[PDB]
Amino acid sequence: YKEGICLIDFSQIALSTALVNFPDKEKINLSMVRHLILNSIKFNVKKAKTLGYTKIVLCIDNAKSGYWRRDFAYYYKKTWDWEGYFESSHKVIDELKAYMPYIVMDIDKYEANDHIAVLVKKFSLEGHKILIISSDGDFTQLHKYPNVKQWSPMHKKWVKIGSAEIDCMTKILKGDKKDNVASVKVRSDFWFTRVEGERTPSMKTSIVEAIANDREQAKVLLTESEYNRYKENLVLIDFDYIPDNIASNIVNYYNSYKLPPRGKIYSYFVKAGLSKLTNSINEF
Repeated sequence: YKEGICLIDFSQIALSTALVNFPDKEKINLSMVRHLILNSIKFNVKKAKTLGYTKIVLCIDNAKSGYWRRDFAYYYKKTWDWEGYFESSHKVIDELKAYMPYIVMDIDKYEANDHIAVLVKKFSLEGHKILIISSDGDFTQLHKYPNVKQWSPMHKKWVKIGSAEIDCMTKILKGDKKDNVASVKVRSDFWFTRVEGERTPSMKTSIVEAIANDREQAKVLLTESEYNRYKENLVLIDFDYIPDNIASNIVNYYNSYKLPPRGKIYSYFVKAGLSKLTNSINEF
């Protein structure tokens, strides 16, 4: 009928796992990274498939040339062997596109959250049941779509939250410092060009919720200055405001993707000296 689909926020999961597993102040090589990635995939694909989600799509963060969102906001998104990791991870990903039986969503200037957001939308409306593997609360924006569950890999629990509308609107109005997205109360590039004497004016929860439950209320509860910022942040926070062309590109990338026959798997594992895994290919 309609195959269950698991969408894995993979860039987050891989790195997050690496940070926790790879000790600080030690070199990270292509071998360590390969083991960790493939093992992470095995442990997660097993969770997905065991639940009826059999079509696995990996979504990667790619900011080599930046972010398509910077087209609207230039300010958007402006020890440990970080270099060693990214270096080896970028090379293992290419091996995934080559041998592994997964659709790897990888487009320059496109974020994993984009592919997920678009694909979760496309296939939820096509009658499929969708499992999002991620701890990112932002995906609660998609929990509104039918047959959409989210599984936090690290803490091994489900993500259940209408209260998602409030969550979304909060970031839309108050911004998200982690991405340099600013409040509507201040100038767009506040986080990038902030002077020391400055800080952001607060946003009353009443107004946030009022607008959240009814967005037409942004026209009356916000000033013209704040309402202009609102319309900006929408493209930066709300998945619905992902430009059609971006989604169109994402979908087309998914459609045209050619999977490698599972025969390449075994030969690959051995090639990479992963013999202690060729007996678990049935789990990939």
